Amino acid sequence: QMSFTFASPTQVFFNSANVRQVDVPTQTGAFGILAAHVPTLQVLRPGLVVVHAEDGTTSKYFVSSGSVTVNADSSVQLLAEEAVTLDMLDLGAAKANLEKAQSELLGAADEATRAEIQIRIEANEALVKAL
Amino acid sequence: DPAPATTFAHLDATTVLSRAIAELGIYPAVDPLDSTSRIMDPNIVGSEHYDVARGVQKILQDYKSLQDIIAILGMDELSEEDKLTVSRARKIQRFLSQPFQVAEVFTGHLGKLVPLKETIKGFQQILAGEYDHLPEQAFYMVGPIEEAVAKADKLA
Amino acid sequence: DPAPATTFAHLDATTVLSRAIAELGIYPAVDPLDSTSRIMDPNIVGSEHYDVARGVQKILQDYKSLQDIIAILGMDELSEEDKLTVSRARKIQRFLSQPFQVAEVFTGHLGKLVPLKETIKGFQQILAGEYDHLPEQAFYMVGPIEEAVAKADKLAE
Amino acid sequence: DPAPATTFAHLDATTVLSRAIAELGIYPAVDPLDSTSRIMDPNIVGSEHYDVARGVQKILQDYKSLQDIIAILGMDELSEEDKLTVSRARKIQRFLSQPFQVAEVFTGHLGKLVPLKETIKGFQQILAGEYDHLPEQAFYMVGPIEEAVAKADKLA
Amino acid sequence: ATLKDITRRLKSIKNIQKITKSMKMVAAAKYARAERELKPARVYGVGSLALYEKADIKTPELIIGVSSDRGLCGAIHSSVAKQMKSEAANLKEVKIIGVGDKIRSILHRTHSDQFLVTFKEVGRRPPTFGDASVIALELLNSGYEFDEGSIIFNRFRSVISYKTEEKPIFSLDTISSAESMSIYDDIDADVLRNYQEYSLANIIYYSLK
Amino acid sequence: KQVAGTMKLELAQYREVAAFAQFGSDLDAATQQLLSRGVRLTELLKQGQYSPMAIEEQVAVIYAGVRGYLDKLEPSKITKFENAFLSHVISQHQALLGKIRTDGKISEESDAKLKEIVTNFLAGFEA
Amino acid sequence: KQVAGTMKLELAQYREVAAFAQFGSDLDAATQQLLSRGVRLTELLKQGQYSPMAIEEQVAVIYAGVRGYLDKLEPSKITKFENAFLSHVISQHQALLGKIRTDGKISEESDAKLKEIVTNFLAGFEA
Amino acid sequence: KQVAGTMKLELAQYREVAAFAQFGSDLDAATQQLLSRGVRLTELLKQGQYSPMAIEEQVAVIYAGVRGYLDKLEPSKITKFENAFLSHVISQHQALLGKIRTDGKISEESDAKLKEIVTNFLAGFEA
Amino acid sequence: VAYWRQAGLSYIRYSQICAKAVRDALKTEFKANAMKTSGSTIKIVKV
Ligand SMILES: *N(C(=O)NC1CCCCC1)C1CCCCC1
Repeated sequence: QMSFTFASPTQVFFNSANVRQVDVPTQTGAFGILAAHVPTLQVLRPGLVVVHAEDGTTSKYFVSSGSVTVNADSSVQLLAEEAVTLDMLDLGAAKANLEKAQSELLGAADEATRAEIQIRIEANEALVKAL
Repeated sequence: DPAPATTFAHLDATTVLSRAIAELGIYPAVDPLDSTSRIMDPNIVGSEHYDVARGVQKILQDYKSLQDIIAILGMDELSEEDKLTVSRARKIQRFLSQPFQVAEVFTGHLGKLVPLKETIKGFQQILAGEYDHLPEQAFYMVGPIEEAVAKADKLA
Repeated sequence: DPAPATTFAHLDATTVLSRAIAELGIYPAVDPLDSTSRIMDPNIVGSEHYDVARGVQKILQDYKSLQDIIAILGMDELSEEDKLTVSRARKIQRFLSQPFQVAEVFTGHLGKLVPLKETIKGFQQILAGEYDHLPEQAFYMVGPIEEAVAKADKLAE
Repeated sequence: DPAPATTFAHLDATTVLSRAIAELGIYPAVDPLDSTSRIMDPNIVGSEHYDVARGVQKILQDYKSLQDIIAILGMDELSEEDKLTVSRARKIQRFLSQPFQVAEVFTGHLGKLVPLKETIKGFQQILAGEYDHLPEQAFYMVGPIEEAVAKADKLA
Repeated sequence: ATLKDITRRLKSIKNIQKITKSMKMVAAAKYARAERELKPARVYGVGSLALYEKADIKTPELIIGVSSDRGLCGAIHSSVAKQMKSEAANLKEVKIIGVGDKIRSILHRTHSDQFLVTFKEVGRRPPTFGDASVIALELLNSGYEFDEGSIIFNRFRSVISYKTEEKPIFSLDTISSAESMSIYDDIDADVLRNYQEYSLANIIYYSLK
Repeated sequence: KQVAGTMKLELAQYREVAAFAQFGSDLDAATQQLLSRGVRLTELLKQGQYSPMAIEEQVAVIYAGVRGYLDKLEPSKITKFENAFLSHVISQHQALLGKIRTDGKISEESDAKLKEIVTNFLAGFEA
Repeated sequence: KQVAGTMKLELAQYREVAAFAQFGSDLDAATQQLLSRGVRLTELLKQGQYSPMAIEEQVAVIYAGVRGYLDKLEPSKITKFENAFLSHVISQHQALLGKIRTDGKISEESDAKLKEIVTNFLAGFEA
Repeated sequence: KQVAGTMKLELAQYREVAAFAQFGSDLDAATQQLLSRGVRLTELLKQGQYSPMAIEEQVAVIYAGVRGYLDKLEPSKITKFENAFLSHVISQHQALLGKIRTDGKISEESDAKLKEIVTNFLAGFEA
Repeated sequence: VAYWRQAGLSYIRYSQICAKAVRDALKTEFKANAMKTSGSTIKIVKV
């Protein structure tokens, strides 16, 4: 049993809940924290969160970024600047959005400007996945 | 002031008529909490009359106390008890309205002379909640409680 | 009081002096909201003279009505414009003071005489905001509006 | 009133009792700012005694000048400095209070008699801030300063 | 006691009462909304703090005060300021930041030559993660390589009580490189850089909420 | 009688809130609208000396404000607006003024006629 | 007259602005200086009983304030300063005091000597 | 004297600024306890007209509130309690009432006996 | 190192962009709350 806490500045999804497993998108792959995993710290990446509840048919969520933490004790906390269920995402828009981004990039020379576009591309792109 | 102070030593009750109430269309424009009577006592008008009266006063008071929480916050937030005391209160304040005969020449509507026992009971039923299934405007400007139930049937 | 009260009716122009104003160092201690003249009419003095006078009276009555409120809730609750009138009102109240020639032994200042046109001009400019950057005391105990500007300079450094 | 107003001229010391003070529970209800003595002179009572009295009256008057702004907004709106004069002032107002022997029969508190040297000292210490950490109530209705601290302890 | 003066006073107090009753209701509305949005915020903010208490952090060898711009709220500002001066004294170099003009006007003069930045437009509209990110950014983009900082704010408890509290900002990416942090391995020296930056915005947001 | 009652009611509503004029930042739309109507109806009650007005003239100016054609105009300009406006309608619109008299009220036609004079005259006045 | 000429009006204005500033309002340099000056002069006019001062002595202590030399001295120190400053000039500057009293004025020479005395004495006092 | 003394003290402590009620579980610990007794004791002092009470009945009901036997009751129930308690003692404990009267004092004997009467009655009282 | 770093960008700034993207990809029925968050009131006072 692990106490899992998952929330955003605005909404809270899990608070010290006994979940069997969680899948989180990190800068370096997609770590799968288990009820008993070695302590670690990681920064998020636009992707998907999977919460294997105590009873099968898991629940899905989408995260833009943030952090995740696994401590000595079996306590884990996932914190996303914004986290929403796929239930509220319009695929049609994302596409329209990935297009524009890849277009601006083609018109940007400024390293910093490009970075801001690149990042946007990555996020919107990641939107296609569960949609 | 000496004048009104001396007069008060002889008054057994008061009838306060106000613009505020007139501007809400409740005629007569009697203030239900400002007007009072020395004989508003169980030993005199009876326990039944007294209890009903005290009930109306309280509900009108409780309604006036909720004006704040409703204004800035929202009506869709009062507790079931409160929400109901707002409906009974408003109905109560309408049932205090009454068309007069003297003004049949100006209103075209027949005046009403409501017998005391009918009055005591009408409000007793509203407080009881026996008419929570009717619209406020059903109790506005009528005589006996029956006339409230009827005005309700109207069309819809 | 019956004596003074029965006297207003025999006059064409009243200059009312107040202790509340004298107490503040404001001389002459004339109450701007209680002095009147039968000739204060646009048709007699011209609408420029009339409007400025009338404008001065309005910004002052407005400050006066404001005073007790801000003395309790502070100034922070006023708008930038509401407090811009508070500061001009105080300036105007100060520009009404004047060093009298006859009063040298009291003010320690050289007496001053201001032409009508200069008065109207000066009060007009303050009302218009053309001096919101000068400090209050620049307007205190001076003649023409130029001396306010010059005092402000003398006050800078 | 002409009676009292004409009497002042005949006294060497005046102890003016105040209704507002008594209602605060402070007895004797002496107004510390409206009570005078033709003997309050450095060359008569000494400069220490003289300075401690002027000091007490000074902080009481400053507190008084504030009370007007406190009446509406309260103490929470005062400068961190005025909060301080308020605090010491209120502790001084209570330290002026004292249980009488002759009132024992109804108060239930042993009466007290504090020696002049003990009175000056106590008031010096409050003015110097030595008890800013003691609660007001510790100073109310006691004799000498030591009783204030002791009481501040029984406050556990 | 002049019927004139008495009337003058009644005049100004009837308005005060009116403006003051208004301000109360507006506040109680702002409060109601704030009390709720605070539920999640705590869990979120307490979460951000879940790493450091769950595992030590000290410091070998920046005071942030949060309040608002508007007064007439009892001792909200004076409290943080009071505790803010206390620290600056007891202390190691000193540098400070005030969010909400009131702090910049109160624990000020005495310590202007002890400022880094100050923030305005705080309190009228409900605070956002977005505002917290501006505060964090503004700091990271500052030349103050703070080794340790504290954040001073008012922790809600009930409509009739709050408590001025302090929270440590071991944001020192350097400090997060101590023994206690040996338990957590597979941590790039610069993955923390992102981790710390983030947890810095979370803590500013929390205090703000 | 057609306009007096309304002006009476709106000024009464303004009086209850008047205290927030210089202390209404967090105001709501409604109470903010009562402030604006009132300050303006108040300006329309100002009047210079020695110039009593015909009844048709009084109602034409009161009607304008009561129907909100001046809610966006700055309060301090209203006096000057009323002055100029009245000369214009007495000069170019005696027909309009004449009907308000004869009909003994402001009809649908008169109302249409008024709205068009005030919205175009106003725009030019604010140029 | 050379030291007190405009002081009465100025102290009146000082008390007015002092009451008004309690409203936390932002204060320009001009009002802050008036407050500073007013609070110091208020202290210099304090006086104990039974020791009336000779006119040249009052002139000397007024001077130190009206000329601005005390604007930076902590207000709670002004009474002690005056007591020491005065015994000083009386002990060692009888000629200066005597000239002011004899001429019934402050000559350019007497003026130049006072400046030298207050600036230096002050510096010592604040040591 | 034996029961009204403590009632006075306690009722005073309650009176020690309790306009603050509105907060319930927000106040301290012993202060919510003062509002506890206070409101209870206050309800005991209510009385109707034309029904003066023997002093012995008075101390019986005041004994109930001053000793704590009402602390767990619902404020709106103290009058129902008092009335029920009194008819119970009048009818079943005349002797006890007789002794308090006749002696004009609550003996340690009568106390212990009174303790039992209220304890049992409170127990069987269906609020 | 990431592309955004070295380019001068920090992580909060990345999270900022990422979080906003997810917003713009919502649907009016949930797009409302977007306003009741992601503010920008704060103002700098640098001296
Ligand atoms: N003095 C005054 O009017 N006489 C002089 C003033 C200087 C110029 C010549 C005439 C006033 C008399 C009344 C008291 C104030 C001075």
